[PDB]
Amino acid sequence: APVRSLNCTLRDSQQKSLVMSGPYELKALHLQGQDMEQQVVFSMSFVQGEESNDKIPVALGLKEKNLYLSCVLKDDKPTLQLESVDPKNYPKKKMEKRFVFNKIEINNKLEFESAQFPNWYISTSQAENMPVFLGGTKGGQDITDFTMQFVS
Repeated sequence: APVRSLNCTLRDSQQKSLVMSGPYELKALHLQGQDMEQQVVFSMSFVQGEESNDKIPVALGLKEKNLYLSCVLKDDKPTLQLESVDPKNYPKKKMEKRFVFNKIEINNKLEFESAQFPNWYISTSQAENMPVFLGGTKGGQDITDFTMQFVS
């Protein structure tokens, strides 16, 4: 049947919200009040891939945009990009590997590991207003844990 999707927001474990930073980048900042309308709403699709109780393969699209987070090599490194797609073909159950994240539940938070690049994670910096990036380090300065809020 169709692929199933949920609308959601993400916050990092320091409680920073995610916003657009130009057309193909996201940034994380501290947000509260009227400014919370600026946050990005995701359409999280539940996609084909290796699965376990606590490891669920998803794609992260921007709500009602033909834009997905994806993991590609850039100037030779796993990086996070926003990638355009053909809007008549997406989302789909069998998403290409660069679009797939393993959504991992650990200690009442979530981590999003690249299915394409094991042990690389959606990350934020401790500083305000810096890019969301694909980070090969857990337990350092880079923040790799999030909470999800389910949106109408």
